Amino acid sequence: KIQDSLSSTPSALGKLQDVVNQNAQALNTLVKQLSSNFGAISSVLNDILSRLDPPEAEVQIDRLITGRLQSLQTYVTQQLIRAAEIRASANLAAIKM
Amino acid sequence: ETKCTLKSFTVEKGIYQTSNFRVQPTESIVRFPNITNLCPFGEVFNATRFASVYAWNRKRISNCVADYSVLYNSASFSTFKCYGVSPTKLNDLCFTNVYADSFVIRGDEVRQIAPGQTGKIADYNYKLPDDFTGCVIAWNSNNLDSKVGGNYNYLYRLFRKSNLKPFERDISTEIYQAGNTPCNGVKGFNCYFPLQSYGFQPTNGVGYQPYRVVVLSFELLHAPATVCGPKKSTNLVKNKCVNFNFNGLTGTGVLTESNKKFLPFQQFGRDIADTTDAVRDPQTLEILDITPCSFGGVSVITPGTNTSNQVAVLYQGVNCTEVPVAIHADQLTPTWRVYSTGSNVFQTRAGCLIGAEHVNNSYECDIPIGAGICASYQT
Amino acid sequence: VYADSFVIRGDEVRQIAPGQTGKIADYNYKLPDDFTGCVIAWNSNNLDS
Amino acid sequence: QCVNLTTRTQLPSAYTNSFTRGVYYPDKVFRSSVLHSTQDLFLPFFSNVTWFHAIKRFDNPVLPFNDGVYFASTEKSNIIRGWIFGTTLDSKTQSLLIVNNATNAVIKVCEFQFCNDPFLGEFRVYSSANNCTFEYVSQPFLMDLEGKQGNFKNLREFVFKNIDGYFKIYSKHTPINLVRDLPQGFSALEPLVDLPIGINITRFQTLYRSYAGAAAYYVGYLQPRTFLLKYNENGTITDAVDCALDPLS
Amino acid sequence: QKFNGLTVLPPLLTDEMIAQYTSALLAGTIT
Ligand SMILES: *[C@@H]1O[C@H](CO)[C@@H](O[C@@H]2O[C@H](CO)[C@@H](O[C@H]3O[C@H](CO)[C@@H](O)[C@H](O)[C@@H]3O)[C@H](O)[C@H]2NC(C)=O)[C@H](O)[C@H]1NC(C)=O
Ligand SMILES: *[C@@H]1O[C@H](CO)[C@@H](O[C@@H]2O[C@H](CO)[C@@H](O[C@H]3O[C@H](CO)[C@@H](O)[C@H](O)[C@@H]3O)[C@H](O)[C@H]2NC(C)=O)[C@H](O)[C@H]1NC(C)=O
Ligand SMILES: *[C@@H]1O[C@H](CO)[C@@H](O[C@@H]2O[C@H](CO)[C@@H](O[C@H]3O[C@H](CO)[C@@H](O)[C@H](O)[C@@H]3O)[C@H](O)[C@H]2NC(C)=O)[C@H](O)[C@H]1NC(C)=O
Ligand SMILES: *[C@@H]1O[C@H](CO)[C@@H](O[C@@H]2O[C@H](CO)[C@@H](O)[C@H](O)[C@H]2NC(C)=O)[C@H](O)[C@H]1NC(C)=O
Ligand SMILES: *[C@@H]1O[C@H](CO)[C@@H](O[C@@H]2O[C@H](CO)[C@@H](O)[C@H](O)[C@H]2NC(C)=O)[C@H](O)[C@H]1NC(C)=O
Ligand SMILES: *[C@@H]1O[C@H](CO)[C@@H](O[C@@H]2O[C@H](CO)[C@@H](O)[C@H](O)[C@H]2NC(C)=O)[C@H](O)[C@H]1NC(C)=O
Ligand SMILES: *[C@@H]1O[C@H](CO)[C@@H](O)[C@H](O)[C@H]1NC(C)=O
Ligand SMILES: *[C@@H]1O[C@H](CO)[C@@H](O)[C@H](O)[C@H]1NC(C)=O
Ligand SMILES: *[C@@H]1O[C@H](CO)[C@@H](O)[C@H](O)[C@H]1NC(C)=O
Ligand SMILES: *[C@@H]1O[C@H](CO)[C@@H](O)[C@H](O)[C@H]1NC(C)=O
Ligand SMILES: *[C@@H]1O[C@H](CO)[C@@H](O)[C@H](O)[C@H]1NC(C)=O
Repeated sequence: KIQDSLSSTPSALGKLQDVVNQNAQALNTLVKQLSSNFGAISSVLNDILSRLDPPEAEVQIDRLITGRLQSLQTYVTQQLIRAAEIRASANLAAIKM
Repeated sequence: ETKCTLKSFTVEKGIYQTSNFRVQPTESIVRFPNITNLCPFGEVFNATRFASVYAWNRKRISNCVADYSVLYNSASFSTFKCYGVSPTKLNDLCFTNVYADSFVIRGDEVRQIAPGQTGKIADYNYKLPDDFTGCVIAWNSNNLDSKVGGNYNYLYRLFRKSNLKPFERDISTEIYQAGNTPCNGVKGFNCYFPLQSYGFQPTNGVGYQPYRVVVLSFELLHAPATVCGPKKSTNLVKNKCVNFNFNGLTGTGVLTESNKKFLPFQQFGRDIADTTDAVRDPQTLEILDITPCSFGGVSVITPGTNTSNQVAVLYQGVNCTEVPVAIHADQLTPTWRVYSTGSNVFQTRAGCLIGAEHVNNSYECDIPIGAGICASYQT
Repeated sequence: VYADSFVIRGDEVRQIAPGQTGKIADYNYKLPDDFTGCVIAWNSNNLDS
Repeated sequence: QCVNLTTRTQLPSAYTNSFTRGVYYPDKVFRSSVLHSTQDLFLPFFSNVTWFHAIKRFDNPVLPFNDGVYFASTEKSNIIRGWIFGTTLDSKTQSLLIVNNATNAVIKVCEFQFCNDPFLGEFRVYSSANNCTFEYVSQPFLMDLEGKQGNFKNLREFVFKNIDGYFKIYSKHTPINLVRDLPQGFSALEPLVDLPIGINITRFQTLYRSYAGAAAYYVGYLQPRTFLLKYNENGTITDAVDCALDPLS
Repeated sequence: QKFNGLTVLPPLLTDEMIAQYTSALLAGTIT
């Protein structure tokens, strides 16, 4: 009966499917974040480098640097919290075993 | 590398990550459209007579080659302020469409020409858009357009019911009802003609003098651009990651025969990260894809420093058929390369381990590497 | 304290600032990208004309 | 030349539903296998689009461009010939002209004195072309589609936008076989040309060059909204869903 | 993802070895 039940419905393994999906979604948003202007005139560094003279080019880069650095910090903090809950579940699993 | 990363003079046994490894490009490739005729910028800058500021003329320039150096190096221009553009990279960068807006104003209203300011001509007959990109060029032309009796062919629009749209041009001469009562005819009490005439004479001082202005309204790189400077094109090579240049698209990566079908109005193919992923040659109508050539991290496996100073090297995620191509002829981010001597090489799912000897005896995992392989310092 | 003295045109005074572009700036006198210090300028036509 | 005929010939103005029409290629970018979303002026689906039919004799009515106009054409033997653009239409202000005459399409923007009842057979559209700022000629746009002999009717969707002094045109050809109504399905538009008009236009009228044929159009009012576009793996639009029609959308 | 510097790493314990653990555990239990 257990083999039949596991072979029938997919709503049982949501616990592991969510572990996969949250990571995929977070990293996907991290990639998407490279397309925003963050207040600049272009989202492509090559363009900001090709255009403008050396002084202003760097100034626009700074706006980009600040925004992307903020995005990285947000992603890292969320990963730290997620890892703690994964380890809490791992300790529970070890005790049950 | 490990000691410098740890910022200490002793290194404990284990695996340590260091600076990432990335293959440098070898040669430069530039591909501009091979049109040759020069753009008649002289026909706009040295044009006989411009139209009035209320009826500024617009000319389209395309299918030609420009030169902005001769414009930036000319000392005649009094003000040259650019928006998201620089004359230094103008004989290089390309242009979707080049439109020359030509008109004449008073010297005091020169500041109003820039986007975002206001005034009697700025809000009435010429406003630039909020996100305007381009560059405006202005200079006095009193000795060219002033007459002793007064120049009266130049007029501006003084009254309108509501402010105009960007680049809007109003030619109507409807009489403005400044008073509350309606009026008609040529003129009436508190019914002014919308245009006001100037009085340019040689005796006027600075600020009130006429300033000949010419403006460009180009847009960039979001369309199949057609016009740019005299930068000469070279040949293209394949399967080697180089810093290519297609119509001002600076970049670096290995280019390979693609299979996507751009529509005739489409020139670029963009990925999730809003970066270019495929390119069409501006000289032949084939389509190619761009991939960043191989890169990855480097980890250094060492035992106790007091025990020995011999080390190994591992590249995460790098198939080491490339590292023979990673010969120290071109530039490489890691300077040290003597370890690629060979026959001390082994491949893992985690990358290629170089400088260590493969055996069959199994043991407890001393230093974890990945995919079940573990290294250990042993006799 | 190092005193660099020279004479230029009125319109090319703008080029004296670091990071500027022009004939004088590109060919004979550019200040460093991170220049510290400052320039002193004044018209001297009635002294050198 | 002008002859002023009769009246507006009753009021055949009715209503019909625009199931899944009113979208063009937003930008000159090739994308594949991505559900991209764009926030700009587009026609919403199921929009209560004004209906007309050239059921005889008929005239061309004057309609606005508040936030611009989507236009569609259900045509046979290419009765469609262009459109009339303007704000005052009385030569006091600049109004734009498009006519696809026998040789080719020509576009001309001047202070035209549009006739009260413009019709073709004859180029009786304006009496005066006093002050001009633009004039363009090309090859004709009457690209008849595949199949030939009109086995399926021709759908030639159109969008005309006036943003910050730029006049943009998009186009598409597709055959249709639905007798009276909007063919059920999806489509988009290829951008054709940007026109530098920079003139304030409020109201439009149509041409209908005149000759045993009938044809009808829709009027869609373009509106600034958000729409989700389902690109396939080839780079052509295969489906679309409104962001602001119903809660499910 | 990998093109922008986002790299994934392989786990130390492969699935075959994890299967060896679980088989050994249940065999030891049942015997
Ligand atoms: C483009 O043309 C439009 C049509 O002329 C124009 O709209 C018109 O604007 C005027 C002045 O703003 C209005 O005149 C009325 O204005 C107020 C209402 O705001 C009334 O109280 C006054 O008595 C006066 O009659 C017109 O009513 C209005 N017409 C329409 C059809 O909207 C636009 O302003 C023009 N666009 C630009 C940028 O100028
Ligand atoms: C369709 O509309 C077209 C424009 O509205 C119109 O183009 C007209 O073509 C004629 C002949 O080519 C031009 O007449 C001039 O042609 C040459 C041009 O260099 C001159 O040498 C001649 O002396 C003569 O002046 C018209 O100028 C041109 N129209 C405009 C506005 O410029 C087509 O003829 C129209 N087709 C039909 C069938 O009506
Ligand atoms: C994207 O465009 C592709 C090319 O236009 C198109 O591929 C084409 O697909 C059809 C049918 O899917 C193929 O026709 C043949 O398909 C099979 C063989 O796979 C045969 O059994 C059929 O009888 C028929 O002969 C075309 O050969 C194929 N052409 C190419 C160049 O791939 C895709 O279908 C398009 N995809 C979408 C989602 O629009
Ligand atoms: C590392 O790269 C080499 C070559 O770059 C791969 O060898 C290829 O293997 C496939 C399948 O066995 C063959 O079809 C190819 O012909 C081989 N390449 C060459 C040049 O002969 C090797 O598989 C790669 N390693 C991994 C783990 O994928
Ligand atoms: C366009 O239609 C109008 C109808 O409003 C015609 O205007 C009349 O023209 C006659 C001359 O034939 C005058 O005597 C009338 O006074 C006009 N009526 C108005 C209200 O002005 C006009 O003739 C038609 N156009 C042409 C070219 O005939
Ligand atoms: C619009 O057209 C009218 C009609 O020709 C132009 O008015 C003429 O302008 C010239 C040159 O200034 C004068 O010599 C004529 O006397 C004017 N005609 C009349 C009846 O007064 C007008 O200049 C044109 N406007 C533009 C902006 O081109
Ligand atoms: C205009 O003419 C002068 C000399 O007649 C020339 O130096 C200048 O380069 C010309 N303008 C342009 C844009 O070439
Ligand atoms: C570039 O040159 C080649 C051969 O020299 C030619 O076939 C091609 O048409 C040229 N490009 C354009 C845009 O004309
Ligand atoms: C390394 O060896 C030296 C003797 O050569 C010893 O003094 C030192 O304590 C050792 N380091 C550690 C961490 O044990
Ligand atoms: C390990 O044993 C295999 C035999 O299955 C042999 O082919 C291989 O060469 C051995 N490893 C080494 C390092 O010799
Ligand atoms: C469209 O509007 C007409 C009247 O303007 C109305 O009779 C009809 O029911 C409406 N249809 C829809 C689908 O809104």
